Amino acid sequence: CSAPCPQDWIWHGENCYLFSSGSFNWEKSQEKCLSLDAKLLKINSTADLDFIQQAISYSSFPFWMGLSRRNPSYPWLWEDGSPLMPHLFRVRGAVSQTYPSGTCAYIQRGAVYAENCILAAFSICQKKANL
Amino acid sequence: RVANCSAPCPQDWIWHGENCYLFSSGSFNWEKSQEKCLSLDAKLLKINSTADLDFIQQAISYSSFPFWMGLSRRNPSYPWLWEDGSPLMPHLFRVRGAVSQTYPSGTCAYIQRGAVYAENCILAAFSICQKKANL
Repeated sequence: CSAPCPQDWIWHGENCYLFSSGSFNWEKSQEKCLSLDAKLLKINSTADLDFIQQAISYSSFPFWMGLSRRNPSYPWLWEDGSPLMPHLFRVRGAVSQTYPSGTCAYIQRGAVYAENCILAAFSICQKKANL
Repeated sequence: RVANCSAPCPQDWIWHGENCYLFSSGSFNWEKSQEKCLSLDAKLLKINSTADLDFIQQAISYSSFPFWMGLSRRNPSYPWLWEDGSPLMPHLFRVRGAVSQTYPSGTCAYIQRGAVYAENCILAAFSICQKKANL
């Protein structure tokens, strides 16, 4: 019998969540979550969103999530290739620009924003809880 | 019903070492913060070991907010005491700031950016609850 999640992670529902130790571009953030046998945050419901905002309520830092698109002609997709479900959140910020390395989304102050993927931000990683 | 595999800590809490921690999601005065922890059969944060301090320092490094702990001083002529009635030891930190007789309900301690400060207990801050992990 093992714990649902490792020490320092937050156990919520079927998953475990962790804030990254550092601030890096999106690709490096993706790599760092993978190294923890995890992936960047994927929001499947408004319950997920509300839990995340509860958890980052005390931070003003922007946190990358696993949502990105190459440019505005591409829909937003999660790392696993699934789409952003409707009625979860409206992505604001830099949504009309095209960046050499794509556009990625981060959550900050309870909202989701588009930004150049080459910029640095902390991130939230998640993995399945051992239940 | 005896559990088949009891988790060290409940959902939404963070497990570190011997304890479980619950970070608030809003700012409230000390009494309300204390009540919240008590309602969960827990208590406000008590930093009693270097492990506790290191964990809290890292967890709050993502924040500029103040977090109430379970340490208070009734007034200047009384000592700092944890909720469990034990005294504040001098090993981990000193409480910086003012302890005023003009405060209506005593002086309370919060941790912010790693340092611990005194403040009027009726002001609002985030807080951290703590209880023993089921190991």
